[PDB]
Amino acid sequence: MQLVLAAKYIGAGISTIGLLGAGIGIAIVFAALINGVSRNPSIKDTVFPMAILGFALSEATGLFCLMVSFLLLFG
Amino acid sequence: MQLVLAAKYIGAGISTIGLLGAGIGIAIVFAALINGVSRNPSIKDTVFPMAILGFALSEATGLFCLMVSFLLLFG
Amino acid sequence: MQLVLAAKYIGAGISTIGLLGAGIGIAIVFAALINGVSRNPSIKDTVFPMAILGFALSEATGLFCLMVSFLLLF
Amino acid sequence: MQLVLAAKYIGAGISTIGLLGAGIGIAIVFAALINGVSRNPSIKDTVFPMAILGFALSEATGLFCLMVSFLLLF
Amino acid sequence: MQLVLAAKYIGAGISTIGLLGAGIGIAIVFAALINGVSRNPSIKDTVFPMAILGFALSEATGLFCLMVSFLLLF
Amino acid sequence: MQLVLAAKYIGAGISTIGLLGAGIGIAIVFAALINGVSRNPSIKDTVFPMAILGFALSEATGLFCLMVSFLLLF
Amino acid sequence: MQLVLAAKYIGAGISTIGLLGAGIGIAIVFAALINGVSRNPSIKDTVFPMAILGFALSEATGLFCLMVSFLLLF
Amino acid sequence: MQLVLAAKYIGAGISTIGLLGAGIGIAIVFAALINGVSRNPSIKDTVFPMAILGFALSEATGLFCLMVSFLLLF
Amino acid sequence: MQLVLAAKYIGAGISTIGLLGAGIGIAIVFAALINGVSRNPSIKDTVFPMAILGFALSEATGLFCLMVSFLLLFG
Amino acid sequence: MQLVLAAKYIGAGISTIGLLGAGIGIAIVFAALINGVSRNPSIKDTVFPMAILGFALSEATGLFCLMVSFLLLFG
Ligand SMILES: CC[C@H]1/C=C/C=C/C[C@@H](C)[C@H](O)[C@H](C)C(=O)[C@@H](C)[C@H](O)[C@@H](C)C(=O)[C@@H](C)[C@H](O)[C@@H](C)/C=C/C(=O)O[C@@H]2[C@H](C)[C@H](CC1)O[C@]1(CC[C@H](C)[C@H](C[C@@H](C)O)O1)[C@H]2C
Ligand SMILES: CC[C@H]1/C=C/C=C/C[C@@H](C)[C@H](O)[C@H](C)C(=O)[C@@H](C)[C@H](O)[C@@H](C)C(=O)[C@@H](C)[C@H](O)[C@@H](C)/C=C/C(=O)O[C@@H]2[C@H](C)[C@H](CC1)O[C@]1(CC[C@H](C)[C@H](C[C@@H](C)O)O1)[C@H]2C
Ligand SMILES: CC[C@H]1/C=C/C=C/C[C@@H](C)[C@H](O)[C@H](C)C(=O)[C@@H](C)[C@H](O)[C@@H](C)C(=O)[C@@H](C)[C@H](O)[C@@H](C)/C=C/C(=O)O[C@@H]2[C@H](C)[C@H](CC1)O[C@]1(CC[C@H](C)[C@H](C[C@@H](C)O)O1)[C@H]2C
Ligand SMILES: CC[C@H]1/C=C/C=C/C[C@@H](C)[C@H](O)[C@H](C)C(=O)[C@@H](C)[C@H](O)[C@@H](C)C(=O)[C@@H](C)[C@H](O)[C@@H](C)/C=C/C(=O)O[C@@H]2[C@H](C)[C@H](CC1)O[C@]1(CC[C@H](C)[C@H](C[C@@H](C)O)O1)[C@H]2C
Ligand SMILES: CC[C@H]1/C=C/C=C/C[C@@H](C)[C@H](O)[C@H](C)C(=O)[C@@H](C)[C@H](O)[C@@H](C)C(=O)[C@@H](C)[C@H](O)[C@@H](C)/C=C/C(=O)O[C@@H]2[C@H](C)[C@H](CC1)O[C@]1(CC[C@H](C)[C@H](C[C@@H](C)O)O1)[C@H]2C
Ligand SMILES: CC[C@H]1/C=C/C=C/C[C@@H](C)[C@H](O)[C@H](C)C(=O)[C@@H](C)[C@H](O)[C@@H](C)C(=O)[C@@H](C)[C@H](O)[C@@H](C)/C=C/C(=O)O[C@@H]2[C@H](C)[C@H](CC1)O[C@]1(CC[C@H](C)[C@H](C[C@@H](C)O)O1)[C@H]2C
Ligand SMILES: CC[C@H]1/C=C/C=C/C[C@@H](C)[C@H](O)[C@H](C)C(=O)[C@@H](C)[C@H](O)[C@@H](C)C(=O)[C@@H](C)[C@H](O)[C@@H](C)/C=C/C(=O)O[C@@H]2[C@H](C)[C@H](CC1)O[C@]1(CC[C@H](C)[C@H](C[C@@H](C)O)O1)[C@H]2C
Ligand SMILES: CC[C@H]1/C=C/C=C/C[C@@H](C)[C@H](O)[C@H](C)C(=O)[C@@H](C)[C@H](O)[C@@H](C)C(=O)[C@@H](C)[C@H](O)[C@@H](C)/C=C/C(=O)O[C@@H]2[C@H](C)[C@H](CC1)O[C@]1(CC[C@H](C)[C@H](C[C@@H](C)O)O1)[C@H]2C
Repeated sequence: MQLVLAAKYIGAGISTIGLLGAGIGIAIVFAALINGVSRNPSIKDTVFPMAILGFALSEATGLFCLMVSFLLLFG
Repeated sequence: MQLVLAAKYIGAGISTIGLLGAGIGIAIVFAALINGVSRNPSIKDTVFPMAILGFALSEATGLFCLMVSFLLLFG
Repeated sequence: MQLVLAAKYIGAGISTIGLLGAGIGIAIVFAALINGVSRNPSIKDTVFPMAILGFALSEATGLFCLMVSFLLLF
Repeated sequence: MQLVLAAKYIGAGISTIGLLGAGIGIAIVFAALINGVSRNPSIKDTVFPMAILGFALSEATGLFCLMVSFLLLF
Repeated sequence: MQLVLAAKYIGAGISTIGLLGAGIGIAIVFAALINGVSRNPSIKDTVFPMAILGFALSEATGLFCLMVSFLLLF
Repeated sequence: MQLVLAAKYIGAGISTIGLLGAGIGIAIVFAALINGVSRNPSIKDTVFPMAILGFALSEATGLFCLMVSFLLLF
Repeated sequence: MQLVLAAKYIGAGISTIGLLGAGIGIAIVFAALINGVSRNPSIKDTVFPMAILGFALSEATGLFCLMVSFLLLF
Repeated sequence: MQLVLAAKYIGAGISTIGLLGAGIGIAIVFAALINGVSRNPSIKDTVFPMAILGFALSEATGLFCLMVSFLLLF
Repeated sequence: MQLVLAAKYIGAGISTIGLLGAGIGIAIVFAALINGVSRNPSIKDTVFPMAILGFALSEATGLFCLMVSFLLLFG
Repeated sequence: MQLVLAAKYIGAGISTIGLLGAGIGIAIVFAALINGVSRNPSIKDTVFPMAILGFALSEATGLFCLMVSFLLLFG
């Protein structure tokens, strides 16, 4: 069992790597929101909900990584 | 049976790394949606369904990673 | 036989890393489609089958990863 | 128990890798804010709250990594 | 020989990683095709064969990875 | 305890990897400052503090990596 | 000798990773050729030889990787 | 003591990976300087000290990697 | 000595990773050559030697990786 | 003495990975030089010395990797 526990711990750590994707992706979405509103202020009310949807969908990939991490850590 | 279990757990953590791809990719699609709508608001109803398609296709690559991850963790 | 079986399962996990390329590449294609249509709506019918071809070819690289992953798993 | 201890230290180091996404992502947000303001100074007040939200959400991904890190260390 | 067979299976999984390069590259080429055609529809017949060549050459890098991978698996 | 000490030293090296994110991020912010000022010199006093904030926030992600690294080394 | 054999198989898989640079690099070259031609069809004959040179030099990096790979396998 | 010493040397190698961030980030800063000057020559004296600040701050992240590498080596 | 030889072989394989940098960098330089000449044909004779210098300098990073690889393989 | 030597050799291969950074970075600088000269040929004598500086600074990060690599291989 020392070997299995050790594996859960290294695996939990590895499972967080993919969070770099959400980190960068979330930022890409908000960068486009900022550049889109700067170029066309009147479009704000239209593109802001799209940025929220995009954030949420990118963020969810990170959710899936963290879920696995916690399953290894505790489950 | 120790060694095999330990391998399943390390392998499961490694399987989540690919999700970073869907995390960046989902964001790339929504950035384009936002930038395209900002430049040409009239195109919104044409490009929004394209963004949905692109996001789902990108997301599915991530699904494949998480599928292998779950096959390892439980299967 | 445990060590070999263990190696199969580590290998199957590693074999999915490459799917990040399709995740990004599929998105790159659709981004080009959206921006190309927004700039020139009249071109939509010409570039749409191009985006479908480009995404399917990109996705295929990731499927070859998954194939090796399943060869290792099963 | 020395093996499990060793594993926690290795895992804690690995758990910091994902913070590179936050370091890059925060910068992407601030780059857009700077370029957006330079192109249209008058939009500053409108886009600044968006940059705060975007950087906060991007940085959160790095906090989750560090949270796993500190769970393993302590 | 549990060591040798284990090495073949882990080696085979590692060998698929580079396929991410084709996944991204193929997409980069098709994105430029799409953006090129949107900007200048009349150039379609000229740039399309160029995109086919580019995709082919980028895809081949992936083929080589898969070849080393299959060598190790069999 | 040769295993535990070995794990601390390998863990510490792995913990510096994420500093690449700050290295790239800091540069992204200063590049936008430079491009922003070149395009609109009059905005310099407005965007400069924004670049300082952005650099600070991106650099902090690196600080955290170095902190885990130093924890493991000592 | 089984350990050294195992190592050659692992090393051969690792040696294919660098081919992702070729897959991306070839695509970058063809993207520029497509966009360059779309913007200025009349330059085609001048830039095409440049794209051949650039892709050949980029692909060479992947051949060196594969060369190391095949040295380890055979 | 061999296993610990071995871990120090593996760790020292791993500790250099992060220097790729400064390699890229320094280049990002100079790229912005060149393009900003080419577009607006008159701004050179304003943006040059910005590029020096930005590069030195980016480089520093890599130096912290090297520091950990030398702590491990010596 | 089995352990040292095995290490030379895995190390030689690892030492090729950095060649992805030359692969991408060379391509970046030639992409700029192509885009620069397309936008301004008259600058060709001026930017072409710069592209060669840039190719050579990027390429040399790859040289250094391969040199280490061959030192491990044979030296 | 086996184990330590083996570690020096694996560590030396790992130390070259960072060179990918200088490989891309050198290329980024020369791409900007080419694009800037193409847009404004008159600026060549001003931006060429900047490219040299940027390339040398980027290259030096790679030098640091190769330095650790050589310290491991021989030192
Ligand atoms: C399922 C995918 C995501 C769902 C998104 C839904 C978006 C719709 C939208 C209206 C959204 O609710 C808004 C934009 C929002 O995020 C609200 C709730 C936040 O309070 C925003 C505005 C906010 O201010 C942020 C900056 C807040 O201050 C900080 C503390 C939160 C950051 C954060 O990342 O929270 C996440 C995120 C919402 C994250 C988002 C999940 O949820 C949390 C909570 C549950 C787990 C732990 C996940 C793990 C995860 C890996 O994805 O993190 C929580 C913990
Ligand atoms: C075939 C692959 C994808 C399918 C896409 C289909 C797209 C069509 C389109 C109409 C889409 O269904 C719409 C826009 C949609 O996403 C719906 C379901 C959402 O509820 C939208 C409206 C929404 O509000 C989202 C953004 C919501 O705010 C937050 C909380 C959802 C986050 C999320 O990550 O959802 C995903 C995603 C849809 C993700 C998308 C899967 O599905 C989920 C649910 C099923 C598993 C658990 C997957 C795991 C996966 C790895 O593949 O994650 C779930 C978990
Ligand atoms: C500097 C090194 C590169 C040489 C480039 C030379 C470029 C000149 C240019 C005129 C080029 O030859 C043209 C574009 C070209 O590739 C011709 C021959 C092809 O017919 C093109 C048009 C073509 O249709 C391709 C897509 C063909 O259909 C498919 C099957 C081949 C793809 C491919 O990537 O091949 C490579 C590549 C040329 C690859 C590129 C190597 O070479 C091949 C063939 C030679 C050996 C066998 C190497 C080693 C090897 C073991 O990886 O692989 C081969 C295998
Ligand atoms: C380096 C040589 C490449 C050749 C390129 C040739 C280009 C010419 C061009 C006219 C081409 O024939 C056209 C566009 C084409 O691909 C045809 C055959 C396809 O049917 C197109 C139209 C198509 O619809 C695709 C998307 C099809 O729907 C799906 C199922 C195929 C996806 C796919 O990735 O195929 C590859 C690819 C052609 C791939 C291309 C290899 O070949 C396949 C089969 C052989 C091995 C197993 C490779 C593995 C590889 C890692 O490189 O996958 C096959 C399996
Ligand atoms: C969603 C999660 C993020 C919260 C963001 C909140 C944003 C709102 C916004 C007004 C923000 O608070 C502003 C810009 C801000 O950061 C203020 C407080 C700072 O004073 C800014 C202006 C500042 O000067 C920075 C550069 C300061 O000088 C330096 C020392 C701090 C940098 C830094 O990155 O701090 C982080 C970050 C805010 C980091 C970001 C977390 O929070 C800190 C502080 C709280 C705990 C301790 C966490 C956990 C932690 C263990 O990594 O780290 C801290 C540690
Ligand atoms: C997250 C908190 C960050 C704080 C940001 C504060 C920004 C405010 C801003 C006005 C700042 O004070 C100015 C621009 C500044 O950096 C001053 C102090 C410098 O002297 C500037 C002008 C300077 O010339 C730099 C390039 C100096 O020449 C060189 C030797 C310093 C490089 C460097 O990277 O310093 C860092 C950084 C400020 C770094 C910044 C941390 O702090 C140092 C010292 C503390 C630890 C060891 C960190 C480790 C880190 C991984 O995060 O490195 C120190 C060592
Ligand atoms: C020191 C750094 C580089 C020096 C560059 C000098 C550039 C000046 C410029 C005039 C240059 O000589 C020209 C552009 C050039 O490359 C000539 C020689 C080539 O013949 C070009 C035009 C050419 O056609 C290429 C596509 C040729 O067809 C193919 C077969 C060669 C590809 C290649 O990568 O060669 C390299 C490269 C020149 C490479 C370049 C080294 O050298 C080689 C030979 C020595 C070792 C084995 C290195 C290893 C390396 C990792 O860098 O590979 C050789 C093997
Ligand atoms: C401080 C770090 C850098 C110093 C840069 C100084 C720049 C000032 C500028 C005047 C520069 O010296 C000029 C442009 C220059 O590069 C000279 C020396 C070259 O001979 C130029 C003109 C040239 O023709 C080059 C492109 C030539 O075609 C090819 C064959 C050289 C390739 C090459 O990689 O050189 C490098 C580089 C200059 C590289 C640059 C080091 O140096 C070399 C030689 C010393 C070791 C072996 C390093 C290892 C390193 C990891 O750092 O590689 C050598 C090996």
